[PDB]
Amino acid sequence: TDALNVLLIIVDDLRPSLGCYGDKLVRSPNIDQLASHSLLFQNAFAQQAVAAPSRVSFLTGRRPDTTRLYDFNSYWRVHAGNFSTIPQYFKENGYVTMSVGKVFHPGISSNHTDDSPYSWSFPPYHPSSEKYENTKTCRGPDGELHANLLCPVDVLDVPEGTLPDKQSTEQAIQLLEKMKTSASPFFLAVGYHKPHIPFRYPKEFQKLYPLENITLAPDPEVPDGLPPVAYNPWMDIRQREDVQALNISVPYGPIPVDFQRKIRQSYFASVSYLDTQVGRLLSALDDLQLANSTIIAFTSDHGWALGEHGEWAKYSNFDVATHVPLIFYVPGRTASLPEAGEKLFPYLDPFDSASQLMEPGRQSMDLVELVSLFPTLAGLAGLQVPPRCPVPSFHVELCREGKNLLKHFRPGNPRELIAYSQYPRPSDIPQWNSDKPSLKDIKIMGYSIRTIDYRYTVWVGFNPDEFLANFSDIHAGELYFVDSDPLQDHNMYNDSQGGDLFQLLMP
Amino acid sequence: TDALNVLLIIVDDLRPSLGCYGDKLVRSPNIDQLASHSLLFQNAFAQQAVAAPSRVSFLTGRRPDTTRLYDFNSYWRVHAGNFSTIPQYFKENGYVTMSVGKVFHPGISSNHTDDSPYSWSFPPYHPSSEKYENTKTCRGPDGELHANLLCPVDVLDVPEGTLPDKQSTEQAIQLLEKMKTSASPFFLAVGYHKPHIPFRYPKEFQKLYPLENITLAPDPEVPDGLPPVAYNPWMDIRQREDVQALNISVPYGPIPVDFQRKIRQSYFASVSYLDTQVGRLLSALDDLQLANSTIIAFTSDHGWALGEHGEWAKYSNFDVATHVPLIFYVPGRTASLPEAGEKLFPYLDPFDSASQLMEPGRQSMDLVELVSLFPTLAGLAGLQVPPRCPVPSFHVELCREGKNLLKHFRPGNPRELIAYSQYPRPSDIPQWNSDKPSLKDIKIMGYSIRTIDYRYTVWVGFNPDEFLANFSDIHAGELYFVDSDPLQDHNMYNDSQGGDLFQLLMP
Ligand SMILES: *[C@@H]1O[C@H](CO[C@@H]2O[C@@H](C)[C@@H](O)[C@@H](O)[C@@H]2O)[C@@H](O[C@@H]2O[C@H](CO)[C@@H](O)[C@H](O)[C@H]2NC(C)=O)[C@H](O)[C@H]1NC(C)=O
Ligand SMILES: *[C@@H]1O[C@H](CO[C@@H]2O[C@@H](C)[C@@H](O)[C@@H](O)[C@@H]2O)[C@@H](O[C@@H]2O[C@H](CO)[C@@H](O)[C@H](O)[C@H]2NC(C)=O)[C@H](O)[C@H]1NC(C)=O
Ligand SMILES: *[C@@H]1O[C@H](CO[C@@H]2O[C@@H](C)[C@@H](O)[C@@H](O)[C@@H]2O)[C@@H](O[C@@H]2O[C@H](CO)[C@@H](O)[C@H](O)[C@H]2NC(C)=O)[C@H](O)[C@H]1NC(C)=O
Ligand SMILES: *[C@@H]1O[C@H](CO[C@@H]2O[C@@H](C)[C@@H](O)[C@@H](O)[C@@H]2O)[C@@H](O[C@@H]2O[C@H](CO)[C@@H](O)[C@H](O)[C@H]2NC(C)=O)[C@H](O)[C@H]1NC(C)=O
Ligand SMILES: *[C@@H]1O[C@H](CO[C@@H]2O[C@@H](C)[C@@H](O)[C@@H](O)[C@@H]2O)[C@@H](O[C@@H]2O[C@H](CO)[C@@H](O)[C@H](O)[C@H]2NC(C)=O)[C@H](O)[C@H]1NC(C)=O
Ligand SMILES: *[C@@H]1O[C@H](CO[C@@H]2O[C@@H](C)[C@@H](O)[C@@H](O)[C@@H]2O)[C@@H](O[C@@H]2O[C@H](CO)[C@@H](O)[C@H](O)[C@H]2NC(C)=O)[C@H](O)[C@H]1NC(C)=O
Ligand SMILES: *[C@@H]1O[C@H](CO)[C@@H](O[C@@H]2O[C@H](CO)[C@@H](O)[C@H](O)[C@H]2NC(C)=O)[C@H](O)[C@H]1NC(C)=O
Ligand SMILES: *[C@@H]1O[C@H](CO)[C@@H](O[C@@H]2O[C@H](CO)[C@@H](O)[C@H](O)[C@H]2NC(C)=O)[C@H](O)[C@H]1NC(C)=O
Ligand SMILES: *[C@@H]1O[C@H](CO)[C@@H](O[C@@H]2O[C@H](CO)[C@@H](O)[C@H](O)[C@H]2NC(C)=O)[C@H](O)[C@H]1NC(C)=O
Ligand SMILES: *[C@@H]1O[C@H](CO)[C@@H](O[C@@H]2O[C@H](CO)[C@@H](O)[C@H](O)[C@H]2NC(C)=O)[C@H](O)[C@H]1NC(C)=O
Ligand SMILES: *[C@@H]1O[C@H](CO)[C@@H](O)[C@H](O)[C@H]1NC(C)=O
Ligand SMILES: *[C@@H]1O[C@H](CO)[C@@H](O)[C@H](O)[C@H]1NC(C)=O
Ligand SMILES: *[C@@H]1O[C@H](CO)[C@@H](O)[C@H](O)[C@H]1NC(C)=O
Ligand SMILES: *[C@@H]1O[C@H](CO)[C@@H](O)[C@H](O)[C@H]1NC(C)=O
Ligand SMILES: [Ca+2]
Ligand SMILES: [Ca+2]
Ligand SMILES: [Cl-]
Ligand SMILES: [Cl-]
Ligand SMILES: [Cl-]
Ligand SMILES: [Cl-]
Ligand SMILES: [Cl-]
Ligand SMILES: [Cl-]
Repeated sequence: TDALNVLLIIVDDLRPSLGCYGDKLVRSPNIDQLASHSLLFQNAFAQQAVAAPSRVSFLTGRRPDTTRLYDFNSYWRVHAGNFSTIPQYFKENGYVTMSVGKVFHPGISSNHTDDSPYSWSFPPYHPSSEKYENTKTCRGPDGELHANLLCPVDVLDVPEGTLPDKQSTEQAIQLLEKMKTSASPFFLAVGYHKPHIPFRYPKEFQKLYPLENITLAPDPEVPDGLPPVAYNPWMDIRQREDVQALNISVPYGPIPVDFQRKIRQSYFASVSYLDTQVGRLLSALDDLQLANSTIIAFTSDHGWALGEHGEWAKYSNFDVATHVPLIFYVPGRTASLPEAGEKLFPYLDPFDSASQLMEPGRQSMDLVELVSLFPTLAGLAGLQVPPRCPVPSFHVELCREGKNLLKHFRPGNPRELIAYSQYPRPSDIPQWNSDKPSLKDIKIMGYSIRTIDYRYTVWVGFNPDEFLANFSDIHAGELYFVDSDPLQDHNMYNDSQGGDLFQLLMP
Repeated sequence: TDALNVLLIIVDDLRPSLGCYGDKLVRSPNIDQLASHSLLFQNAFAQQAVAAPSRVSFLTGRRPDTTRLYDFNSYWRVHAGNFSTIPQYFKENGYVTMSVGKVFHPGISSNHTDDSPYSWSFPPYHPSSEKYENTKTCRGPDGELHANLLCPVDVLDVPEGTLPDKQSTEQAIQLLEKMKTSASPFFLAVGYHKPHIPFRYPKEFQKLYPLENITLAPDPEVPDGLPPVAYNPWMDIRQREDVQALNISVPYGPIPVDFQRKIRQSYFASVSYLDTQVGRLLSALDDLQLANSTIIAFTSDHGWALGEHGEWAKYSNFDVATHVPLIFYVPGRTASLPEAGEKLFPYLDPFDSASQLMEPGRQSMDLVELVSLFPTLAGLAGLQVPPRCPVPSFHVELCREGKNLLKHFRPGNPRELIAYSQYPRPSDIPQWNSDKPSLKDIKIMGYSIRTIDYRYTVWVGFNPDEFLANFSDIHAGELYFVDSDPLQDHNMYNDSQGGDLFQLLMP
């Protein structure tokens, strides 16, 4: 009897545009193969659709209103409370805990040291080539180098001759090889960068998605019923040279159709590129015979809009921005243990037109939240599940605000039917800082309820000095029905009275 | 080590107009003395403010939408499911279970046998003199007999020379004396009739409340903001001779001021009369030395309006109609065990101007529901608490839809902050059957949420054939704030958006 290892894979800005989530266009064979042996959650949502707030949230197991982190300019241990993290908890239980890539958000939100010395057994590894993502590293048709958003590259024509996710994969494999020697179990967090912007990927992956076979989003127009307060102006992508040359109006655009399809091409190519890296990582896990002793959690910190509602990027409460993939492989529970010389995660080449997305593994339609990642991994690994947090929990160091999802591997509280998301705004009209408002400039907080049936959102007055929401100062509301309006194009909040919330509360 | 006895006292139509609930006018010294040794719940509410629906609810531990009993014309075991009752459960655990007075509602709702043979050890006792309550038994100033609503009587001038609650008290005492012999513990349910109409009580109690020192209700007018659908026309009291002679308009009245004060006099007198009966019962319990081995639960099936909002009687979702008293005496837990020859419930005479309401015993402001009576008594008595019901539970015989209140004797689910009530209507405009609509005539169901902060009610379309509420067909709504509008005179539903419900759902 031993304790199970944990491989936590985090992808930056990855929406569930994956074969195992019903996407019949994107080629993600390696991730789909992971799902075939795993429990896949169809309705998992981040608590805020932006990096640091989401990562600090699900790494401490607390919600944004407990971390009080809505931008990226505060360290929770000083700002809110001495909250323990997932890797800190495993390390305190005899694990060797290791970080590769973007797990914590860099900077002050992790005290510039990836939350040292609490979380990790040694100073994390961050790939060097990431610092060239936003340099003049994209060679164009006429031979010059540019800082482009769409950046298919020959690896032999970029600085250091590599890409950050290839480095992370390589380093993760070496650490896996090392841990096969150690007597201690490992908790390995690998944080991949793509498909986060810019879309810098080996140019060969672009051939998987010719533009002729690329369509726009189903709902590229800005909906009439979308209140301006809920719109994010996607300002960061406007700074890239190729985007800047199109002279796209602020804040509503639209992006020219031809470039919209090019964005979707490069995003899809980056996903398939990401998928091969995951393939290499999981394949090495198989070769090392760790598949029967290692939990594998695969998820993302938030989604990314690709033209839906005339929106791009995250910074939103729409499903496209909050819906994330969430897959859990548990040796001998989500699948039969691998027998003699059996391989569960053999590398699959997206350039091979074969098979049929494999079969969908276990699936769950329950509404779940990233803030449940902490208790789930602690339970799946055989450790003590931290207790439920009181309200408030600024003074508690080890507790969880999310539910454990272990029951899903074999009394109806209404909150178990809800995935919560939120996002701040500095004003009602989209302006320069509406994507990523700093704490002092937040004046509105949009709180959103997502059920199997609808998304209910209210944009309410917010006081950043007292961290106080005023649910009597509702600036605007949104109500989208999954059955009739899955794309969320027809806001029904004005025609509503609140009977949907009453119904949810009524036993 | 032994099991504790249970004395469950139920009062028909008793609102918390009691000294131990802050009423500085009504004299209820014996009940207040029970409270001084008990845990008193300040915010307990029935699930529907009318007899059979409420009694079948809290006796089976299920809600009205599980019993599907909204009138008094169906037996749950045939109509909904083979639901077990509190006394049935105790009897199955070696208790002698006994019923005196109105515990179950008589008629088909209890199969005309008080739910025989499941609930009781022998056919219950019902006082004979109750059948004279609605006869010409009230002697008037000119010497004739009338069927009056206000019925102060000399006991020597009524049929059989007694009153139903005196008989019940006497019979309960005899059963207590008998059980002091038995080796088995007892579960004794005593159901008192007054202050249910008519107000027939020993006329001496009328002297405790001279009319000069009687005021009207604080809010005797019908509020402008009260939707007609939520108004009950109080038709039953209009049939009494003294009421009929005033020629009170239907359905809004008002009742003449002088008669309003007379109603309140007779109600208060009936409460003090009830209190002495409780005094006799509890005093006999003390004399028999059962105070250290007997749980005592005191409550009511619902309230009664005394002019608030121009309303009278129950059939309502207002606090006055749904708020009930709820007191739990637990030997050695809510108070120190009685030592040698100590008496905890000595009879107190309301005609003695002495003391000062005693001291308030333990108190709890948590919002609780009568449907929690089943699990609480089962726990307090040392028995296994039935499990929480699934949804739906028509097929389950033993389970509870309410929470156990044992924690109150030494994760925040929003439903633990709510007491639920409801009431049906046959139409929006008050009509002949708006007080007590029969199932087939129900077209609207008013669902109400009560928190520490507000009461939120929606009157929605209801289909009695499918037992289906349509929360998209809201006929009207109500929102009353406890802090600013404790009397519930200023409906704020039209100025509201639903942010109060959202706030309750948001962790
Ligand atoms: C913040 O907490 C860390 C570690 O918390 C540990 O785990 C918690 C679940 C709880 O059990 C704590 O009591 C644990 O200490 C603190 O780091 C410890 O600091 C003490 C002295 O300050 C030191 O002796 C320990 O070795 C440290 N342990 C670790 C794992 O680093 C830290 O001090 C806390 N910070 C504040 C400001 O309270
Ligand atoms: C947050 O980090 C600071 C600084 O971390 C130090 O410097 C980094 C570059 C890196 O090398 C870390 O490993 C270092 O610990 C912490 O402030 C330092 O705390 C130590 C106490 O161990 C003290 O000796 C130093 O003087 C401090 N440095 C400064 C500039 O004040 C700080 O404690 C960390 N916050 C928390 C909550 O742990
Ligand atoms: C929380 O909000 C309430 C309500 O906000 C008001 O109504 C909104 C629709 C919008 O018009 C706001 O600008 C309004 O202020 C605030 O209640 C107001 O309080 C002020 C000052 O006390 C008073 O002058 C107004 O009359 C109040 N309005 C109402 C409708 O009650 C309340 O002040 C806010 N609380 C905090 C702490 O900011
Ligand atoms: C309705 O239930 C009664 C009693 O239910 C009992 O308690 C429940 C918690 C559960 O444990 C049941 O299995 C128990 O029986 C049934 O009454 C019993 O009926 C059987 C034969 O029908 C008889 O042998 C038992 O002695 C009866 N027990 C009692 C206490 O009366 C009754 O049959 C059920 N009715 C229907 C229609 O299902
Ligand atoms: C509901 O009650 C009826 C009738 O109860 C009988 O008659 C009463 C006056 C009283 O004396 C009760 O104790 C009697 O049991 C039940 O119908 C009877 O069921 C018995 C089976 O025990 C059968 O022999 C009789 O013929 C039935 N009588 C009639 C008129 O049909 C009925 O079973 C009870 N319902 C439930 C769910 O228990
Ligand atoms: C449940 O209620 C909806 C909504 O009720 C409608 O709106 C109310 C304000 C009131 O005006 C009602 O009379 C309305 O019917 C019902 O939806 C309606 O369904 C009918 C028939 O399918 C259709 O003709 C209407 O256009 C619908 N109206 C809306 C606003 O959607 C629904 O039918 C009810 N469900 C059941 C089972 O009765
Ligand atoms: C929902 O209703 C609100 C208000 O009822 C609408 O916002 C109003 O828009 C008008 C212009 O048409 C302005 O003059 C008002 O000042 C606005 N009201 C407030 C409170 O700001 C909103 O446009 C409606 N939305 C939809 C989709 O119909
Ligand atoms: C997981 O599977 C591998 C290979 O299938 C197992 O490898 C064995 O490991 C033990 C010690 O861990 C060695 O003594 C054996 O020689 C290895 N090979 C075989 C064929 O057993 C590994 O033990 C498995 N892990 C667990 C926890 O059962
Ligand atoms: C709350 O609003 C509703 C509707 O907005 C009011 O009901 C309306 O009353 C008018 C008469 O003033 C009728 O002509 C309408 O037909 C009613 N509407 C509906 C949907 O029936 C209601 O009176 C308002 N209540 C308060 C207290 O202001
Ligand atoms: C409750 O108190 C009474 C009197 O204070 C106790 O009465 C005793 O009962 C036992 C058997 O039940 C007799 O043997 C004694 O003679 C009785 N008198 C005394 C003074 O003990 C009674 O036992 C108490 N009940 C419990 C459960 O402790
Ligand atoms: C688009 O897909 C179809 C279906 O396989 C394929 O035949 C066609 O060649 C694709 N388009 C291009 C430009 O390759
Ligand atoms: C961009 O467009 C605006 C008007 O839409 C025009 O005034 C401006 O000169 C344009 N800029 C460039 C660089 O084309
Ligand atoms: C009303 O109460 C006061 C206060 O005790 C008392 O003095 C007065 O006599 C009472 N009224 C009547 C009519 O007795
Ligand atoms: C009752 O009052 C109505 C008018 O308010 C009148 O028509 C009727 O005759 C009165 N009935 C009696 C019995 O006084
Ligand atoms: Ca991100
Ligand atoms: Ca009653
Ligand atoms: Cl990194
Ligand atoms: Cl170029
Ligand atoms: Cl596409
Ligand atoms: Cl009776
Ligand atoms: Cl007379
Ligand atoms: Cl009064």
